[PDB]
Amino acid sequence: DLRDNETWWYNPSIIVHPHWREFDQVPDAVYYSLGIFIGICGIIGCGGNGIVIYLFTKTKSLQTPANMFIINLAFSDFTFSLVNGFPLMTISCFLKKWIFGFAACKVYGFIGGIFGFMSIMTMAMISIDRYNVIGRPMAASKKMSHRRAFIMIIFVWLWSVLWAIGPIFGWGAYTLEGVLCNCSFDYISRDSTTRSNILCMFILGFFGPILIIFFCYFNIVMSVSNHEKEMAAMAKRLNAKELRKAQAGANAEMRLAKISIVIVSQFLLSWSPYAVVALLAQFGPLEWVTPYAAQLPVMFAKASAIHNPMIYSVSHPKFREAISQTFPWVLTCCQFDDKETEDDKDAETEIPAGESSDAAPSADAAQMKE
Ligand SMILES: *C/C=C(C)/C=C\C=C(C)\C=C\C1=C(C)CCCC1(C)C
Ligand SMILES: *C(=O)CCCCCCCCCCCCCCC
Ligand SMILES: *C(=O)CCCCCCCCCCCCCCC
Repeated sequence: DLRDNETWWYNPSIIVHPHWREFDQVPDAVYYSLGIFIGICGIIGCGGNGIVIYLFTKTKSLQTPANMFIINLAFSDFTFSLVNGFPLMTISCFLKKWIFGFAACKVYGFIGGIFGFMSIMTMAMISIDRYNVIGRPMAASKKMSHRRAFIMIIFVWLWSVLWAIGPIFGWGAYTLEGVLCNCSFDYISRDSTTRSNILCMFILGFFGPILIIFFCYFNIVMSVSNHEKEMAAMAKRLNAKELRKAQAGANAEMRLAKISIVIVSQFLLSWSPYAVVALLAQFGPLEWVTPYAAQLPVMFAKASAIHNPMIYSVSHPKFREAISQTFPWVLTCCQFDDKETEDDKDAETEIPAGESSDAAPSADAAQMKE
């Protein structure tokens, strides 16, 4: 009353949770780090994703419908970083307090919300593609089509949102956390309403995808055993340059799938630790969930949205191709060599004169036109 005080942790527009109050304040330096640190991720991430969008949307050698996913992901993880990063969290941090609106805090999360599920759920979609290009027997393969793709996207979106929109209507809720500088979902209060949402969040916005992801990269792994007989047995029926077109086109997609695995490898590790912390604080030793118990790990997890680019930039071919032509200075520590792209190119050579036995071909692979 007339210049209100209580402690550091007091935040005028947001109802802190008692738990975050029962501790003593973190030092002036962690906040700044927490600032500086998540500033770096605003940059890096809105960098990569931006580029990534920019390349994959312009570079002609990449208009493959399957990639519109890459786009989507580059997109999600961008937004995320944009918002989740600067300006909100970094300032809250530089000023040990969350300057922005209550709704500011409500959104900050929702965003991350959508865009956490987006990235993850999306990988699934990709993984679906790889299965249609590698797990199913050579004979039955279906490459991605501008149509299917765009539907999936939309399935994704609706979804991504659905499971994070809950809190925006009181089922669960978003407030401050850790050092009260960022914002996040409510995993403390164990009432019937909050707890109910929380579990859907885990099963629906997270496991739900994982099941699918795993379901593929197994069905694929196991169907490779079979591939060597198919790449050797239909390696008899062909010329010396159509076999390379078959192995090169089978040696490449492979990589794409290998890459996306290393991503899901990425996503899985950065979120789960915090994720674990979450459930704990929702089911076990709440006394444990100390400041660092939530904040130090929620960082690694927000960070999860800025690796893909770096990862790609050390392993995707066609990409590096485009990097180097407009932005080589980035590949400064992982330079390009004309070699890598050969494997691909030979996938797109044409047909008049080579392979025509007395058992003529017509394959079934997305060529319908009105
Ligand atoms: C930094 C602010 C954050 C991370 C706010 C919100 C996060 C979510 C809605 C997260 C949902 C999930 C994550 C991060 C990992 C496990 C699965 C999940 C759906 C509970
Ligand atoms: C070759 O080694 C490429 C990586 C070079 C590492 C240099 C970057 C270190 C992290 C600094 C982050 C940007 C700082 C922005 C200016 C303060
Ligand atoms: C080609 O150069 C590909 C890019 C290589 C990545 C450069 C690494 C800089 C990333 C900064 C983050 C590392 C800080 C250490 C914290 C674990």
